[PDB]
Amino acid sequence: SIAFFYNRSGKHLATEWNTVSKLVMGLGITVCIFIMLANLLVMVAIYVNRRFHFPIYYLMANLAAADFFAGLAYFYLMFNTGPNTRRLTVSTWLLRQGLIDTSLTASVANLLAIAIERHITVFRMQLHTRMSNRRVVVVIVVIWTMAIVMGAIPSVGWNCICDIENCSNMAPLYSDSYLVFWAIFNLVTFVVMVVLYAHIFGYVRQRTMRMSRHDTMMSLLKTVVIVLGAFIICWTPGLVLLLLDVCCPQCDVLAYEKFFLLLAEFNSAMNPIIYSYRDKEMSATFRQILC
Amino acid sequence: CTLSAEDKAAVERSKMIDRNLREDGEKAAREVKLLLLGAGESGKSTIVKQMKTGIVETHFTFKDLHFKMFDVGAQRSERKKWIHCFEGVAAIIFCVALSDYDLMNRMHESMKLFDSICNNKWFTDTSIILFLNKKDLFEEKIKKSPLTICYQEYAGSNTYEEAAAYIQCQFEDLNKRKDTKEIYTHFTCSTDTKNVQFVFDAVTDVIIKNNLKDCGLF
Amino acid sequence: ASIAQARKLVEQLKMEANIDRIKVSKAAADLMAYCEAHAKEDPLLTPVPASENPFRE
Amino acid sequence: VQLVESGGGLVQPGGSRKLSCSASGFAFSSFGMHWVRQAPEKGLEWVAYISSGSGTIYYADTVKGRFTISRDDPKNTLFLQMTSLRSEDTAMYYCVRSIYYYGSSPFDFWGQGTTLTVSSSDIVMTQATSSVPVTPGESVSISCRSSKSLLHSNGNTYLYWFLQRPGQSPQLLIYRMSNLASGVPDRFSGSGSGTAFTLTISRLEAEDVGVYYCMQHLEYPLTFGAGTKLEL
Amino acid sequence: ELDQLRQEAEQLKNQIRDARKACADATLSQITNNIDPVGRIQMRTRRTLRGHLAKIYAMHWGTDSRLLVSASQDGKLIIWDSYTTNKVHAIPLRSSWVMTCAYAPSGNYVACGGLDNICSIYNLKTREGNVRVSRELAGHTGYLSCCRFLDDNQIVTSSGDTTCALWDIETGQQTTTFTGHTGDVMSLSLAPDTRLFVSGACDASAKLWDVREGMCRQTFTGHESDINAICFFPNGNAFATGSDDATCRLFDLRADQELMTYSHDNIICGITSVSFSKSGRLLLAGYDDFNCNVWDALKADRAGVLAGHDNRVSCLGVTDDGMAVATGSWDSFLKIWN
Ligand SMILES: CCCCCCCC/C=C\CCCCCCCC(=O)OC[C@@H](O)COP(=O)(O)O
Repeated sequence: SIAFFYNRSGKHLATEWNTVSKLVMGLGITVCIFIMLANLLVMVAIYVNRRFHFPIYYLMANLAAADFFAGLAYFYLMFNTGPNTRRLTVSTWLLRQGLIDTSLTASVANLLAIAIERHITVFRMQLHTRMSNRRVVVVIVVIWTMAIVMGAIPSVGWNCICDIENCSNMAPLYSDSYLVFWAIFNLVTFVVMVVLYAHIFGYVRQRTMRMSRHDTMMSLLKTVVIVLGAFIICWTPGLVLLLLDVCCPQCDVLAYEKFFLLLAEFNSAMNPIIYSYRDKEMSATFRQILC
Repeated sequence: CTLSAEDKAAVERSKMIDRNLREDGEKAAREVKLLLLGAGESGKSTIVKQMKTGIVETHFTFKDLHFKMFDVGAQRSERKKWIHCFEGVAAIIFCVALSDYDLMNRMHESMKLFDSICNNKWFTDTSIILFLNKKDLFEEKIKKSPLTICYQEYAGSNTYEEAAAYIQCQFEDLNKRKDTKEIYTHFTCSTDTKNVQFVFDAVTDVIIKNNLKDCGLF
Repeated sequence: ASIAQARKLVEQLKMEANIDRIKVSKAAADLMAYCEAHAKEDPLLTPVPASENPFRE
Repeated sequence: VQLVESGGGLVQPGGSRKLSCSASGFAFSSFGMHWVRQAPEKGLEWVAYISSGSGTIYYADTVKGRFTISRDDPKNTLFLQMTSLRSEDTAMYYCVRSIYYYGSSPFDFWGQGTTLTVSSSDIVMTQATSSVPVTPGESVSISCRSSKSLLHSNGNTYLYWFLQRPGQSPQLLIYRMSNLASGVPDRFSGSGSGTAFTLTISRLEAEDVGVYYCMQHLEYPLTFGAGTKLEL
Repeated sequence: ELDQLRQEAEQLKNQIRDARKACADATLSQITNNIDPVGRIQMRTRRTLRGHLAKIYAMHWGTDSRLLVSASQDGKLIIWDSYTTNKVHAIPLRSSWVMTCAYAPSGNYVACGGLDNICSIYNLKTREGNVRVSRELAGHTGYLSCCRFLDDNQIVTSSGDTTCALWDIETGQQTTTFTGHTGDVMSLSLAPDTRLFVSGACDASAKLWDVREGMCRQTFTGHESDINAICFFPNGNAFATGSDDATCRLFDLRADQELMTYSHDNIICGITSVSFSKSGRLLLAGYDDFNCNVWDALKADRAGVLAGHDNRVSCLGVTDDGMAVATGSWDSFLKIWN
């Protein structure tokens, strides 16, 4: 049965087409299409173009693959929620929430891996460095290693089914310790994102201001802010809920999580945009596909 | 396997050579290649004498960045058949004598050389470090002889600061690609030391603006 | 170089014009005869079987 | 080009003795070194093979495990460490250089070796000819027998022909079926096919006499022929 | 006076052209009619040599048709075992600015030359295990564009000093110097009988020289731009050129003129290297459009492309037995096509 955990944690069974249920599916089907179509376009355009076969652009394709899984998980989750959530068992419900947990850890780890790669291919002091393809394939199979392991630890391992006394009211079958650790992980990632994107800007600003008085700031500060403001407006509302349900009894409501999950995965929709819009070659590559 | 006891060791020799070539290519990739150019007898040897027949390759170390400069002006051949060897150079260190604006004109010949190398197809995306040197002779030549005696197209007076900066703006104006490459122009004399610092400071801007272009950052 | 260069190219040209020439019909047929005589011993021309091909594996 | 092997001598049974080679005069760091032993009455017998850069290391099945080999590329020095010297290790251990590429001549230069004395699957290489008498100026074609065919899929027959002149280190003559070594006269000519192998001389002088050794290189371990002592 | 000498050169060139066009009884393209075309034949890559880390400018096959040598700008002269993709040797050049390399017909020696105006001759089969310089052939006042081994002791170099020169390895000095070529000479190709050689320069003119006599026997003109490469027909009485004018022209020694212009309207890049397959039925031309066009040398059509290169193809050459063709390129890759 599935109402065992929903009622204990305080959630409500939308057995019919509730007005909120059509609304969260109303903006969800449009977002799911946008996540799937745009990211698949990035994957296709990178693959069919031989100029893009570079170690950094693979992490932009792998991020699109991870976001494509985020759209697929959300599309499967939307068809599994609303009036369809009551006809679930314990095992297949963990296959729903575990599919959306590994869909976003794959997206966030891919997002961090680009910020890690950008800190690598900026501080190098060579005009052309040999394209060692083994440093990103190792990372890609480590991104999915972190995605699969952490996205299936609730499936097999860390759960509140064994310890009912600590069950999150937002996810009734997920332990509060796991939600603390998972929110810490994205706090860890975004802090490293800010550190790695401020050392990039601090290195470029200091080194290119020597030759200013013998324009790459406002074209880089804007880039750094967008790739850091997207993760702070579309992932911190999601992360603040993961800490609002911990060390706060009867805290806020559960109506936030349906809207916040949309924006917590809207980052996966703007990821093919905020990472593949400065490239005039790739923007024109998209234009050539549509003609 | 179907490998003999000697084909196994011939493969081992090939594998061990690759370790030596990778080590040789990783060392050669950290050497900054600079193509020294400019008209002859235009202070070119001045910007080489501070540190360390066809190519006179010069290697100088500055701030833990191994440079390698190719004084190629002794070739005296058709440059269209060997200038493609210098793809991937960090910068072109162009050297133009400021005093040679009237000695059939050296400046016109030097300006024509800047056109031929800034608009070259092989150097469409590499920077140029223009060295307007010998200002000391340029200062005495401007005061003794006005620029209007050889150049009637100049509008400014025969001062120093505005005359030198005029040649600077008249030399970064022939770049048909004003955004793909940047001419980093320096003013130097014989009693100068910051010229080697300018080359190191310019290529750091070249490396970074290539590094930012690598990971889609700028 | 007013006289030495001009006379050297003139002497080079006058000795080059004395070279005996053969009509192309003889010279072009001899070029075709070389390919016809060595057609079988040209692995890139006709793809030889992979048994004696040494670049297979 | 020389290989001055050091060490060796009278060793008590059950002990250890470090054999060293002071290679010099060549690019030792790209040479796959060897060690070849020789009993005072018997023929040659291969000991070990360390490739360049201390890579793949092989040993004879007789002394595998208790023999450990090493090389010093910066010092151009080759070592052979052996422990528990039995009564069968009273052999003269020669040191050989060998490089392996296409057209290379392995086993071309042999060191003078060191003398050891102690207190007291494989391809078979046999040559039934021994103590062969012949006059100088004639033609002699000694033969060597192999267990199986040494001809490979690529077409290289890894049979080796040496020449241990009396009182001197072995010298390579033919490093393949018929590939004549560099530095030897053109009179030598190895031949044969498949299993049967022979080495032919057009005319023999008073110098090219001694004991000729045949050796396979198809696979490890490497086995030598018996003593084929040409007599004058 | 000076007026007569210019008039004499003008009238002699007209006298050469008057006799040249008179001997043009029939073009080779028109003669090669009612013959079986080679057809579109695909020559897929068999081995990819993946050791170079910079733009390859030259390659050469050993006469055993298995050994290969190649030069690039990483300061390396890699010797390939093309059968097994094995590095037989790797020679660190003191001057990484090389635009040519050569393999001796015997196989003991390998040459290289370039922007340092020096032909370095390397001894492969030494008693020591390394490859060392035999004699550096300094004496050229321009970039060394091509070099070809005549014997183990003779090699004629095409230089950027507008002159070619036959050398002597034992003495290190030019036995003869080939002058009279305006514009720098960019490539040369020795004859199969090793008696004559041609040379292509930036005057768009290919000149046949007598090696022993030191005299320019013949001049071939017709290219519109500078010639980057040249290659003798295997018969030795003809050769095909490769120029920046984006066409390959086949010049016959006896006919003393053009035979065909291997030109395509869809191709505008300049040929960097030219190599004749055995029997001369196929011409392997290394173009600058990231591709090699295999030209049926007896017709005006193309026998196919091979492509497979991520940068401009700078060197290619078939084997001495015709087994395969290796096409080096600026992407630091050598591919053995068969
Ligand atoms: C709600 C957004 C939280 C922010 C975290 C990113 C999205 C979730 C992915 C990984 C974090 C660990 C799992 C948290 C699960 C939070 C709840 C959720 O994502 O769906 C529950 C609910 O709405 C769906 O409605 P029902 O199908 O009726 O239960």
